[PDB]
Amino acid sequence: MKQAQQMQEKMQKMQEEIAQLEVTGESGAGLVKVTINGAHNCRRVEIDPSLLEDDKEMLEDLVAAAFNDAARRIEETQKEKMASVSSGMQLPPG
Amino acid sequence: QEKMQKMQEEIAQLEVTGESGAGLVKVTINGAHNCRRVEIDPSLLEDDKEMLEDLVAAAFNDAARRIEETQKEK
Repeated sequence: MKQAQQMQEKMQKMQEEIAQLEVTGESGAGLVKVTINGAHNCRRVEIDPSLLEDDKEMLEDLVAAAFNDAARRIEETQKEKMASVSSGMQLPPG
Repeated sequence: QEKMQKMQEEIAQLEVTGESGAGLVKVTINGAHNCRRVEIDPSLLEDDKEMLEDLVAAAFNDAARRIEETQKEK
């Protein structure tokens, strides 16, 4: 606990680094973009004005596809942050 | 001390719908963060584009906060 607390509090700092990464998913090549952080909080949705005229249900599915594109991207980003932390030996050794 | 092999997986299959604007937008997701459906009220398409974008983000985040609340207690 001068040797087994600072695993748990190094763990917390790493959760915070992750939580702050972001990505931007898109559907229709950018007709909808969703920006989300490493804790799955949605920071920004952007919707092209051409989608508000017609097909509500088109707009709806493109929104959902954007979110799912952002979820896949954020999982990629997290996996790269785990690669980087581990290869970097960035934890207390043990 | 551990039974989370099968409890983060209960979360993962589970579905909540977040809402904003008092029901005007609803966003259904799972604990695996897949978005199943988005429902947007026709009134929002007229002129409030910035409003509509903020309400979408708020409904997703309501969903995400119910999923978090669900595994807070478990």
